[PDB]
Amino acid sequence: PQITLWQRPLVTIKIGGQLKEALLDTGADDTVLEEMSLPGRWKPKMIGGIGGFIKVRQYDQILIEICGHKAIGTVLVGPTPVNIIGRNLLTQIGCTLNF
Amino acid sequence: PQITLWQRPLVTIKIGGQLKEALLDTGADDTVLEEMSLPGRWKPKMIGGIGGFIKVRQYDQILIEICGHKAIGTVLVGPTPVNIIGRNLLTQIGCTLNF
Ligand SMILES: CC(C)CN(C[C@@H](O)[C@H](Cc1cc(F)cc(F)c1)NC(=O)O[C@H]1[C@H]2CO[C@H]3OC[C@@H]1[C@H]3C2)S(=O)(=O)c1ccc2nc(NC3CC3)sc2c1
Repeated sequence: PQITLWQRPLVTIKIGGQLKEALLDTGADDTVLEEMSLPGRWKPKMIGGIGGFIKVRQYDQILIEICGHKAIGTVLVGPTPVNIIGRNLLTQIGCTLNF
Repeated sequence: PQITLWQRPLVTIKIGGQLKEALLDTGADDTVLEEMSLPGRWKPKMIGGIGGFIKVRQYDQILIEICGHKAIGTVLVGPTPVNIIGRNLLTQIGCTLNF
């Protein structure tokens, strides 16, 4: 699809057998999802944003389907206020910025 | 231009007579710039992100040239770690997401 930016670019994702909505975020290097139940091993990590830092759990090689496109990569799980799809996955679905 | 997302989508902007670099950010509702000297009158505001909140000064009807495109609108100024061009200005330069 082509997505204009008059509203938030929200998309439906499927991850770990659950359905969620997430923001396509070109300003995010990594993908960060709200607290959710994800199978497998994870490694502790701290990431920084506009207001300071949060601790997250890093899961690698996680399959996500983003608006019908499959991708595999790293997902961070923690107290983000919104689910964010970052550039590590945006590149895999072929997403580009155009103006 | 068409911008792919293997690197941060950084762009050169001119605002308040100064040249800066800023991140094209589809996950940002509003435009937030690092501390900088802007001429107008401002209004205190508080915005939320990944790690909490920061206090910013809001300036309205500020002219910004973004990769050669002119836009006018609200700019928030404060302790963000990165200059962020948000959707209030991305829509004015015709920016879309495509995949
Ligand atoms: C969290 C998003 C949902 C919102 N944000 C934009 C994201 O694009 C940030 C951009 C950013 C990049 C940085 F490098 C550093 C930063 F400080 C900020 N991305 C990020 O936090 O990424 C982080 C983490 C994610 O992976 C890596 O990539 C970068 C790092 C890192 C770990 S925002 O900044 O908080 C924002 C902007 C405008 C705005 N307008 C408002 N208006 C009111 C509602 C009416 S609310 C509001 C909120």
